[PDB]
Amino acid sequence: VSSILEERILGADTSVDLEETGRVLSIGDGIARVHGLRNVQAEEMVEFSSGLKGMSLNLEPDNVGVVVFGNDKLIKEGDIVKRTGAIVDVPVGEELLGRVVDALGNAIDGKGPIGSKARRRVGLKAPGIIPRISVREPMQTGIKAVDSLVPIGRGQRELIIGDRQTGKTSIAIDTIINQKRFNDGTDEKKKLYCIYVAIGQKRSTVAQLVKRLTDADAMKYTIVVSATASDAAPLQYLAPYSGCSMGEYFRDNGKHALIIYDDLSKQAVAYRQMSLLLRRPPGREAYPGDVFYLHSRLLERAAKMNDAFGGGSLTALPVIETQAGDVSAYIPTNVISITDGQIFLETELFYKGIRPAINVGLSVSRVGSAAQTRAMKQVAGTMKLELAQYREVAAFAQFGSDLDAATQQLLSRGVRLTELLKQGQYSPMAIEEQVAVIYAGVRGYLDKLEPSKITKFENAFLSHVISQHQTLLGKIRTDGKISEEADAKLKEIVTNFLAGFEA
Amino acid sequence: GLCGAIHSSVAKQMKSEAANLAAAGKEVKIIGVGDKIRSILHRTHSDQF
Amino acid sequence: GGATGRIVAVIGAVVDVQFDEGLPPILNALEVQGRETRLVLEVAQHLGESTVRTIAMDGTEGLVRGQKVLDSGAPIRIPVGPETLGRIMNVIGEPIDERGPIKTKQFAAIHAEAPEFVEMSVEQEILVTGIKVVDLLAPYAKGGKIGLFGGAGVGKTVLIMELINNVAKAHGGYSVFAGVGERTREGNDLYHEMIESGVINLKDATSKVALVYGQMNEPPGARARVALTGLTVAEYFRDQEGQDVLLFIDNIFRFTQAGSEVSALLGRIPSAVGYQPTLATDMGTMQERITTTKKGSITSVQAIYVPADDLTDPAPATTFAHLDATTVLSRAIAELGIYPAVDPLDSTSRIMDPNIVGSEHYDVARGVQKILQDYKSLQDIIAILGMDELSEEDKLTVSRARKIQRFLSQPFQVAEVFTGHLGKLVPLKETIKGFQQILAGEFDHLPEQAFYMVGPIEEAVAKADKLAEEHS
Ligand SMILES: Nc1ncnc2c1ncn2[C@@H]1O[C@H](COP(=O)(O)OP(=O)(O)O)[C@@H](O)[C@H]1O
Ligand SMILES: Nc1ncnc2c1ncn2[C@@H]1O[C@H](COP(=O)(O)OP(=O)(O)O)[C@@H](O)[C@H]1O
Ligand SMILES: [Mg+2]
Repeated sequence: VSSILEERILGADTSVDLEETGRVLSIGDGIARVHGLRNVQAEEMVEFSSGLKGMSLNLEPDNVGVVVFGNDKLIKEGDIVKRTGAIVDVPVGEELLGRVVDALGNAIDGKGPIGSKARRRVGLKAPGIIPRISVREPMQTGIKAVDSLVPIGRGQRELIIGDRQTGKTSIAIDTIINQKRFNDGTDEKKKLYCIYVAIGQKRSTVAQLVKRLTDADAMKYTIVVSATASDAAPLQYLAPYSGCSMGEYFRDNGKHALIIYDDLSKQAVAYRQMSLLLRRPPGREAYPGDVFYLHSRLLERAAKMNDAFGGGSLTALPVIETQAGDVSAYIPTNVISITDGQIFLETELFYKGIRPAINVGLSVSRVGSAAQTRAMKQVAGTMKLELAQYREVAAFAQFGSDLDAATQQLLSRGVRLTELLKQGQYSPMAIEEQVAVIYAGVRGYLDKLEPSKITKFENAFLSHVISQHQTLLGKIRTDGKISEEADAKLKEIVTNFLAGFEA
Repeated sequence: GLCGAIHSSVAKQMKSEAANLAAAGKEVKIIGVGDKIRSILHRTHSDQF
Repeated sequence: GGATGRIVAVIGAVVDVQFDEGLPPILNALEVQGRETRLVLEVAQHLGESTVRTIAMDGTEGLVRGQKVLDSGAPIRIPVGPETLGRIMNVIGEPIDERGPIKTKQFAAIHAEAPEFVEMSVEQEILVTGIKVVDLLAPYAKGGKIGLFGGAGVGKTVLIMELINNVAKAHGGYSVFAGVGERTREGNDLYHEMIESGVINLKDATSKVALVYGQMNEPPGARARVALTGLTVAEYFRDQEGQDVLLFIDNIFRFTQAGSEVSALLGRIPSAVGYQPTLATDMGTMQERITTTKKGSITSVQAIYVPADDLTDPAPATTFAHLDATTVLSRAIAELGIYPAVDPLDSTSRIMDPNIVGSEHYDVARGVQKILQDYKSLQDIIAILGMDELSEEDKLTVSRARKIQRFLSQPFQVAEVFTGHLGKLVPLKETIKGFQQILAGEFDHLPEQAFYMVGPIEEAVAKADKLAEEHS
């Protein structure tokens, strides 16, 4: 009470000062033509007298198009618009961790104010060719399919593209839930601070998302940034730049950070609304020209930093939905063109039975084997080549073109590895169990074993290896490579377990 | 194959006579021609062909 | 209080009203005088000096240029309270059932803000609606938004009437039906059905459902504000009474389409296919207000037309984004004869999770979807060649798939005029048991004609036995 009194009466300066303003013309639909600001700078946070920010774009000789950060009822024609004096900025700290933060800095979750220290400009320039260095660290997701065919690098951007309702947000949350075991460990290089920018979603999906992360105890890497549907179109526009600025703070301090841009097409459609209300000419699908420049800034804010610049990395993974699987639409071609890694879900495998539904050969990671551990590189290259062989031989021998022993070998190993890559929702596993199970799948011992029985093989095999083989998995994950004694030991343990599986 | 419901009817008649010759007959060791007859008989009487 | 301004330009809804001294803020309700019925306009954009660009809700006929308009100075205040149950109103708040005015005490405004992130319910109890395809593949969420997509003549309205006649009996919570841009024939039939079924009561104050109708005869400004009307009625019954309300909004594409018509008149640049640029955020605010909160529960079933069966159209696409349980009431499965023609692949629900619905329901549902996806690939092969190119595995999958796909269909209570069967209310455990038996393959001898319009699986066994006996 009394502390509230004294903070209210000491905190506000009430330091009046002469200040540039300008009256307001047409306040249309969140856009306001403001006459008068002859010294406003382009893309600047400006302030409507009812207490609400707007961002000044589209500086014209008549007037400035300020697009508002919120509701439109609270603005009339003829009121003042005060210049704040600086570009729109995001308050970033490490005390911002584990707290849902509305798109500017405003933590709307009911857990007090944010204890920020480091304000940061949000429209910053990304690093050049010298401050960047290449991908080195293996960004693991816990998904067997991602970490064994399209592995991520700490230092990298990699799409999650699909159609609606396929498992893309679920892949992003598997990626989040994996990294708990690296945060609570010892190495700072393993530890994770991630930023989940939910663009244009609904508030109950973000609420149940925070429920899943709190129940999975995720709230020390995580920073959830919600610009939901009821938020204004510039809050949905500006939210992934805010998450990028928080990720750039962690990166330039030297902590391995990532950002999941969930539903990045909602940023594209909110910026389409903004351009068509500020009367810019429409381009293709009524999206304007610089949507590629928009996502190109947003996604080239991330690669590994130099060893003299802290060594912190950023992993941008944006989630994008197509419509009817049309990859040739404007926003998917732009966002595939800017990124390099991309994970393709076609959906017919989701209804066919593999989970997560990576339908695959469209998906590629350009950094490839450089972003794997040494064991997963030693095991899972022949798996990718075998899956390529399997897909093409099944595609022409759909009807039984020619079946020698080689073709039934290819279909057998392909179907068995297809049921290897199935994995339940919200259950990420570490890298050493993945090396163990893809060793049990690729290096023999599963080729003639009745493909419906692969899932019980998975369950009993993980139970076996977590039961009496924890120190050997410690040897595998800490030694890096899977050594030759560990190789023959995995051979012996999978043979013993094949006996105990036909027991 | 690629010829309709031929081998379906042949396999139906063959396994019907096999089930009729399962009771009170024992040696139902069989001979067959073509790939399609053994291909429709890899499962039910894969021993007896 | 009010401010008298002058109409100077008229297009439909879009009426440019000149204010020189008393210009009102955006989203206001200002009445045109000199009229038979009160012509409430809604202030949006101030464009020039004086220029409030209003949207006009009723008969634009007779609007002379330079006509006096009284600005009341508020958003569209309508009656709410327990005095609106069993009482029809339209978007101004006016009672259109000719029983008298609303005798309520307080007014609630049509325009409001969404509930914040600070207080949001995150619990998910399964709503079992007695329908096999719903309770198997996309089960509903008691306290989440439910959407019935589909084209024209696909059975959305019949499925809504099943949902009222099945779930609305259970919820003692006050229901709210909002008809937006649909047939006035259906609102009439629904009103007399609510009278006869005892859901409303014209002689007592113990009725259960409120009604708002902004049917398709209305000008676009009216139809752009009906979902807001019924939604702020149901939002009163959530907040300041604490009830577990149902919100049956048919057909939210009429809301979005009326927005597109008004915006084509409002002088905004056309977006993609022919809609407005504010399709994501206008529907965003309207859908974010339809939410279950800490203060009370909304279970909102809403029918969402798709134009020309395009699910890639922007309004159905963003409505797929704003939902918790979709149901794609397709048409091609009705060409095959299955009613409702619910595409179950493209229908999902957020609540299907083995840590929620149990392992048995999840395994049966994912097996059914697996068999139907394999059947879709095999029906490509069948449509070219024929069924004499498949192996034993493929033919058992095709046969089990046709058995399942016929067994998804059931006869409803409200659609007993079209079919012959009575209304089948299938419980949950019988749905799991029936589809589990058909999936495990204990019915490799019944015909597929015995699973059509059946209900429980014992009715399928009995229909096959009666078919064999009438062939005997
Ligand atoms: N590994 C998995 N196992 C089982 N189900 C999964 C898996 N991954 C995703 N899913 C399914 O995906 C759905 C969630 O999809 P989501 O990621 O929300 O897509 P979108 O964000 O496009 O709506 C859930 O219903 C869930 O059942
Ligand atoms: N369970 C059912 N049994 C038989 N016919 C049905 C069933 N459900 C819907 N229909 C058919 O669908 C039509 C109703 O569709 P409706 O939802 O009124 O169209 P709209 O989607 O344009 O409102 C009816 O003519 C009826 O023949
Ligand atoms: Mg998503």
